[PDB]
Amino acid sequence: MDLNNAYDHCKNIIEKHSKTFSKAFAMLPKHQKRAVWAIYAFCRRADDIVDEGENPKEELEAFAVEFDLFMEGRLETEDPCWIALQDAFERFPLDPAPFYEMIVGQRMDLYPKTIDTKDDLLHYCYHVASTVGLMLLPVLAPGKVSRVKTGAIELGYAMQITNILRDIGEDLDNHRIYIPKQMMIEYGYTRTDLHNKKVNEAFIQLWEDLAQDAEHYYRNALATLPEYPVYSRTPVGGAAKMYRAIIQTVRNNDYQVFGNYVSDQMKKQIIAEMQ
Amino acid sequence: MDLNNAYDHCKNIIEKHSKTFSKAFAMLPKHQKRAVWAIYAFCRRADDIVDEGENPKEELEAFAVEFDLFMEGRLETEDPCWIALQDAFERFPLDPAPFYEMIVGQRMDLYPKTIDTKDDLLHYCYHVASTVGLMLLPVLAPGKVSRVKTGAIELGYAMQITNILRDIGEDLDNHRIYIPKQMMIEYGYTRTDLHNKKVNEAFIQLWEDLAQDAEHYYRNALATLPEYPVYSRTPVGGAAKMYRAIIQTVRNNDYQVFGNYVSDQMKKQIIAEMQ
Ligand SMILES: [Mg+2]
Ligand SMILES: [Mg+2]
Ligand SMILES: [Mg+2]
Ligand SMILES: [Mg+2]
Ligand SMILES: [Mg+2]
Ligand SMILES: [Mg+2]
Repeated sequence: MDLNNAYDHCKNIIEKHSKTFSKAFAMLPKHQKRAVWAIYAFCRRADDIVDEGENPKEELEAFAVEFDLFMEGRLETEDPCWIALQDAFERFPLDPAPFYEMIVGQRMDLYPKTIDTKDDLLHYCYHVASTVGLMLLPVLAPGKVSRVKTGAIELGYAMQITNILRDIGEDLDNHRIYIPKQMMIEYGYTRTDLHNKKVNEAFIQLWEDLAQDAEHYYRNALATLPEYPVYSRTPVGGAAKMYRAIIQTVRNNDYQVFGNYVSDQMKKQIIAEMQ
Repeated sequence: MDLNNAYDHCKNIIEKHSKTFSKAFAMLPKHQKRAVWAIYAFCRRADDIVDEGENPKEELEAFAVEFDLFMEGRLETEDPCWIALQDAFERFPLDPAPFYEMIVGQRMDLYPKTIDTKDDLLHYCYHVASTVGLMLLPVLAPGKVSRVKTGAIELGYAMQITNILRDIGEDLDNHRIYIPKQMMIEYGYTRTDLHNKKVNEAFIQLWEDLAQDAEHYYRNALATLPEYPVYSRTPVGGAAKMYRAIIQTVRNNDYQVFGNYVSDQMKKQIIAEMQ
């Protein structure tokens, strides 16, 4: 298909999978918005290989090999996701380094793994979420990447910790645990408690500890918003606040994360306030 | 109750929970057999606290505190398991050190944990299984403990690896994985493969690698049997060969460990051959 229809393919992907990020980045100007769609499609395919694919090691390495060919300028394909990403790399000075780092992060979910410390958690969050922020920065803040980089990495930490805090039960059912073992020990929340899906006072202490780290990272990220160009401030600030609002959503539902999303109306409220 | 009935309480525990070890150690002379029953009851209660209890951290620490009081000679109780173990410590020169080490091993299952390497696996096997061998040695080989110690530790490795190899699916359903991550990577058996309960050629390669380590440890342990007193040779050799036979049982059932036990008749055959 042509470039317009390849980008529209990516528009469908982001709209189907993230009401938050599709709504936030729809507010960007045309070519920046389309580039975000193409970058999102790259991230979605990598994560879905590892989290939903039936042969994730072989499929992720094949994806990595395709990205190598893409970066050499030699990938000949009819895949709309690569057609769109080719244009985005041509149109904006996208840096391949965080794209490779995403793949490093996805490799971390191929085999059994225990998060021991908060440092272990941030290492994982850096490679699977902070890298997304870094992929986007040349589109969102041309010429100002080094100025906003730290806030973008920390926004990744904030969003990934939020994701983890929302998904404790979903991940448990999928035989994954991202809560640090050392905080489980600190607060006296055992593996048997977690397996029993217990929402007790120790769980809440641990959950709030992580949530407060996320809130600190969101605050640090939002402090950098004046350094973005004006046309990126509502998209980035809106994405940040809409995703942060998952935390208070869970609190308002009494920390029940073993069975949470921000309502459509609340997303509109946050976007209006940014605007 | 009196001492005879306290030991009979422990006899019921071992008979209910292990046809293999009850049958093997029933062949010991009277007082050694009864001491093994009491030691088994100690190990069973510790493991069941951690693997079946609803508050395993609090309950295991309370068990540890009771054992501290027991070792000080100050535990006043009507618990038949402690009455029997008091007599066994009085009657044979039992060493408390491996009993404490068991509790260290049980603590390892209180919180999320990933076995990375074979060294990690042997560290775990030492504390939960090798320690049982060490608790028993003053009963099984009085005056000859240092001579047979290494074989007893390695018999622990052999039996625990066998247990793990039989229980991969049972442990997975309980959100535990004891297969080393580095062997999963070596053989290309992913977390998604394991979650999918796939019995493929990579699984079999990994399973056989561990089984061959266990077989080596069984061989080393059995090589020490002539150093045991005559009355312990059939109990120890019988326990070893009956538990080893789980490995070939699984092989004969095509490695299907996601849904295996040695038949009663095969246990009798092994005991007769020892005799
Ligand atoms: Mg993922
Ligand atoms: Mg995912
Ligand atoms: Mg998630
Ligand atoms: Mg156990
Ligand atoms: Mg057990
Ligand atoms: Mg077991």
